[PDB]
Amino acid sequence: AQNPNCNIMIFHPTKEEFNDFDKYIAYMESQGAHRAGLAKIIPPKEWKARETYDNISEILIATPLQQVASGRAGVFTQYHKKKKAMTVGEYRHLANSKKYQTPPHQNFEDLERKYWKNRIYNSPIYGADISGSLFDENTKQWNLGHLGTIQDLLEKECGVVIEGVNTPYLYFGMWKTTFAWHTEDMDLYSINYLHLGEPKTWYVVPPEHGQRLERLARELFPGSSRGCGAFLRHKVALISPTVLKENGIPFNRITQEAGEFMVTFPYGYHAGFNHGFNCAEAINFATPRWIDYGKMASQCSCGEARVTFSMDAFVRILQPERYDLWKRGQ
Ligand SMILES: O=c1[nH]c(Oc2cn[nH]c2)nc2cnccc12
Ligand SMILES: [Co+2]
Ligand SMILES: [Zn+2]
Repeated sequence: AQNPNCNIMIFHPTKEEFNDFDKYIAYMESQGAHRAGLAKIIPPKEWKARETYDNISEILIATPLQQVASGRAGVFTQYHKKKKAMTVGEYRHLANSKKYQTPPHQNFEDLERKYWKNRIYNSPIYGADISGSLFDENTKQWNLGHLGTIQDLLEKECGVVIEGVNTPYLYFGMWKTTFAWHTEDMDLYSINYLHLGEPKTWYVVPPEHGQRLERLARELFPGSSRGCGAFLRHKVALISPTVLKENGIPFNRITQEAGEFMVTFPYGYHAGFNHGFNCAEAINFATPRWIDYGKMASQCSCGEARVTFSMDAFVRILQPERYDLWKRGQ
């Protein structure tokens, strides 16, 4: 078995190897990358997503989200308070203001310490989940807007044609903006490219140990757990590395910098935070190996979790037994 300790692996494809996306994902998994739940891919030195990021200030963040925390420093939930629309230019200026700017710090490790000590006492604003792409249409390799769709993958593997499309999303971040512990919808893969700005720190639990995290979450968020059997789908719960370590939960951490890809693998729980103003792009994707994860993925039926148009068909085909009750919630 490759990568038995489930370490986060870092890959350095040549431009040649970077020319077939599906093939390279398969290669990474042949080396055991998926066992970590997360991998980093550093693109070839001659590759670029686009020429410059000089013309992005007019992108609109229609619904910026203020992330308000409740709980203890190492164990908290966050809710999203909707704010008035602003452009990326306006958002960037806000992120860089005295109220929201990254504080002085010695290194990544010091900043991480400051995050977990101080996160709950501030409410940063996140420009998350914006439909769109910053890849140049002429960028041919690893263009997140030109990937094969999950619908076409499902059709290729299971012989069923389904409705739906899947497109990329943009994430404009600032210091302390946070993504809560979760797996992807239907336990899909995700691929995330950090286009510009300050880093993004990730935490991840190996897929083979996901149920250990769930068990701890039920204990740490007893109210949320009773309300919904798959409450992490709400994407609201944070647990610090210190608390994970205290409770024996296997996990790993890594910091993503501008110009780098991160891939999350099926049923790899992850969470993290942004160091300062940045912009990332992400999309879900599937491979043949995902299919069996899709069939087993837990669903929120309490109504809280966000439901996309495309999800209907994946539940309908892969989880016909769940389909009725899942549809009632949504
Ligand atoms: O970088 C990420 N940002 C992000 O934004 C959020 C949307 N809702 N709450 C946070 N979500 C992510 C989810 N999985 C991986 C990376 C991210
Ligand atoms: Co994710
Ligand atoms: Zn729920």
